[PDB]
This record gives sequence, structure tokens and C-alpha cells, in this order.
Amino acid sequence: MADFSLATASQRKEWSNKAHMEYVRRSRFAPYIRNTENSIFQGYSDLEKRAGD
Amino acid sequence: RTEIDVMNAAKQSLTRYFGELLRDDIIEALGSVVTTGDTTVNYGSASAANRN
Repeated sequence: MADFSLATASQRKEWSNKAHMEYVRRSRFAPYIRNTENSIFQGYSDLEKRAGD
Repeated sequence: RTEIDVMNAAKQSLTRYFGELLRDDIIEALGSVVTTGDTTVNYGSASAANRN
């Protein structure tokens, strides 16, 4: 063209602020981890109290 | 893994080390070697000519 002809290295760009993450697929063992006695994977909060190894 | 306070046991044993460090310097000062005019060399790091 021969109108106002802007340069190739003078053309603007733009960078976005919103970023994407990668999917993780949380857990398939999550409904089965409880602290009661009739659970498959049983937890113990006895060392969350006073002390121990 | 423990219940005993290691912090307070390390602060009491640290004030008590700078008391042993003071009389370890007075014993080293009494056994000094006065060479010539305020030149005190310790007995371990003195030569045979500084002792003569």
C-alpha cells in the first residue's frame, strides 16, 4: 500500500494477565480416608497431640 | 521426637561456658613469658630464646 504505512517492528503487542494451570485429578482415594474404625484407610491423630516419633 | 526443651538447656549451658572461658584466660596469663617491655608471650607459643 501507499497510505500511512506503519513499520513491521513498530506494531504493538499485548500480554494477558490471566494464566492457565495444568489439571491434577485430585484423588481416587479421597472418600475412603477417615478417622473412624470402619474406614479402609484409617488415620491416627495421637501424635498430633503431645509428642512422639 | 522429644518433649524436653532443648532451647532452654542450650541457653543455660551457654552462659556457663563464658565463665569457664574467663578463668581459662587467667591461668594462661599467669603462666606467660615477659620478653622485653610489655611483650607477654604465652608459654606454649614461646621459643627457646624468649624463655632464656
